[PDB]
Amino acid sequence: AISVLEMENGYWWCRRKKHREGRLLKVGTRWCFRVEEVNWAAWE
Amino acid sequence: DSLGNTVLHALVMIADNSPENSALVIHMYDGLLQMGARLCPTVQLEEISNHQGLTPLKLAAKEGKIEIFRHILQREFSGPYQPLSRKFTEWCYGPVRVSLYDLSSVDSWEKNSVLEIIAFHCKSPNRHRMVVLEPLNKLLQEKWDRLVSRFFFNFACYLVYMFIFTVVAYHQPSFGESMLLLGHILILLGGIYLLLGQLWYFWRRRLFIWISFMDSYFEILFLLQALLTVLSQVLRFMETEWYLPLLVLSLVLGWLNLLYYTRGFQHTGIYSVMIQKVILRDLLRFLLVY
Amino acid sequence: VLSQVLRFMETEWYLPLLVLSLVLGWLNLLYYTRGFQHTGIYSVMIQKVILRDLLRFLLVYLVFLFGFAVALVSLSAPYRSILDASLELFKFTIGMGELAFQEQLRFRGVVLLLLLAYVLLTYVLLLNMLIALMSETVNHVADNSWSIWKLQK
Amino acid sequence: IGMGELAFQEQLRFRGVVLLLLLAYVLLTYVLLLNMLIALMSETVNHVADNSWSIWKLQK
Amino acid sequence: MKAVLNLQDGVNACIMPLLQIDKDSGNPKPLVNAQCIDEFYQGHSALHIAIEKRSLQCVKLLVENGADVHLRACGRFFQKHQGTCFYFGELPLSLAACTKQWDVVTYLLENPHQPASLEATDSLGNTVLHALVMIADNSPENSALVIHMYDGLLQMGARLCPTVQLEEISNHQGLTPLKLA
Repeated sequence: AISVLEMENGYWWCRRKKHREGRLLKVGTRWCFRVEEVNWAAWE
Repeated sequence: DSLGNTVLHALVMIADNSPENSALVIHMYDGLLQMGARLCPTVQLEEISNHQGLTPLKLAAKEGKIEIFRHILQREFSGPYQPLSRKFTEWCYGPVRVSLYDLSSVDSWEKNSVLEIIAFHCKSPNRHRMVVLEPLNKLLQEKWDRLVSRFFFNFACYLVYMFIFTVVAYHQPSFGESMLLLGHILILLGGIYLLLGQLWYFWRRRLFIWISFMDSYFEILFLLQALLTVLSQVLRFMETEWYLPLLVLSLVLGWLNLLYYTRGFQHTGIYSVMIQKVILRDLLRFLLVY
Repeated sequence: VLSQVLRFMETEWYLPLLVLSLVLGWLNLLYYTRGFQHTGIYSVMIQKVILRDLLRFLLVYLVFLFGFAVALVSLSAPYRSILDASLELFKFTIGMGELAFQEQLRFRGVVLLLLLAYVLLTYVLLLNMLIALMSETVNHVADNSWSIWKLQK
Repeated sequence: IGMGELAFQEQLRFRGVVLLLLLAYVLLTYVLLLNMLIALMSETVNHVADNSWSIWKLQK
Repeated sequence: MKAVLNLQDGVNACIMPLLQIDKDSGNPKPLVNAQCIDEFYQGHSALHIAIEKRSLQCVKLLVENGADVHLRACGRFFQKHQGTCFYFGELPLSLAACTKQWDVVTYLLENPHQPASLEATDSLGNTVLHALVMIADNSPENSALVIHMYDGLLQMGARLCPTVQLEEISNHQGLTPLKLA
């Protein structure tokens, strides 16, 4: 994670842009990140 | 509050990882949030700034409180209190439980995010326990799988630079002359580049973690190696007699620096922490002996 | 095979590869033994022993002493390819030492900083990546050793 | 021991008669030594319990 | 497709005007079955949607005068493009078996309107037993489900068609359920 943040910052000579994760999926009257979960033991 | 806190901040600070008071903390937090919604629904209680510019979530991340932090990170509710939630299940298919998490903890277009606070500004021993929660874990995996190419490209560039350094500095007299001159030019340029990059790194990361000693010694080693490299290279120009040994020190130090690019790239990472720990014992080691 | 067929040409380069083959062969002898009868448990250990123990050869000994070879090459023709300073290494780290003050040499550092950092760092690294081996071997033993031994059988 | 007889040897091919001794021999020796240490470690943390008292009584 | 997601099954009982007049009158294409060919919700049809919910009457009505049972769910020719990341076998019978629908699979196997072959293959080459194998996992909870459905399907296949060896059915990679497991 520390390395990922450091490279995400970018080089000194060039300033790299950013790439936001997720899209504005509104769930009501909001940036979100989806994940697919599988858990047999969760439900019984 | 005189310190800048509020009710939720105070609930965060007095919290602890013990389970006796965890039920108290989460129950009172949820109750206060619901009552605040009912009385004054026009105010964002979660988005209240401390005197250090922190929120209850950021404060919980910084102070090392994990149980309250996890609950705040995955808050669902039901009924009239739907908008006061951060985890929305779209549809359920037995075990298939596709869900959506909210991202107020993303570094991108958010200065002073939760990820930075966990990585840099956190001092707790639980900092490695807070990067396995589902939203942070999946976000980190998705972000790391994108930039492996840059990591390996930098690895290859460093490897070829070290090969050139070894070959050029090897055949020291103590059109071969042109080849050695060009090699020395390349080595001095690379040393200058490494010095400037490391200097920018330390200038940007001024506040450290505590003093930036137990976690960022590889950058110090890189700075030292390039510093001795440029020092010996510029001292050889004057034909001063100190250049010859120190130069190869740089060289040997470089072959230690190559261990950083490896040892942590894929299914190989659990080598480094022990090497970080072995330097701890030197506190009295040097003193008591000799 | 390459060394023997090169020896036919009466070239100075046949000797290394040949003897290299020899040492490699005495490594290959470890396969027939150590996994023949009630002895695969001792084989498996940490990562088939040798697979995890090779981190001393290709990390801190071969590619690392390449650096000290370059050093003693540049720590003054005999200095031609690699042959000049290999014997210097071989007689300096675990041999004798003779280096005094000469015309523009500064022996202070070659034998006072280089020879006094090499052995130190090597010992420090081998101790901690021995700590590693015991830490990984306190676990993993479990009972899976019997299963993996049966698998290789 | 590895000391003393390691100087310049007259008329030897110096490319493969010396890049195998410190490169492989000490590697193998320390590897075997640490393997035996690991074995002792294995029969040390486990298979120890408190049976040493019983074995001492058996010897007595 | 969008009229089944509701509950109480209070709409399917009155879809007869949609069924007749529209059908058998200049529609060589699928009658009402269609295929829903797109990226999101790739493939699928009315039968799969009906099997999705714990409903049997709608399944009966659909199969009485509707689509064939041998209709692939994902379909298409690109296996890397599917509407959902759950792999069940791409068949209504496979979907019913994988979801522990005893009554649904019982009705599907024997019904005098459109029998379903227990040996029907899949676009990838799998069958019902292969599908049970792939969706299986080492967790104890679903292991019992998979093993019991496997035994029940094997017994039903022996009772219905004892002249075919279900176990010795090769995949597209030349594998059997035992070899695949």
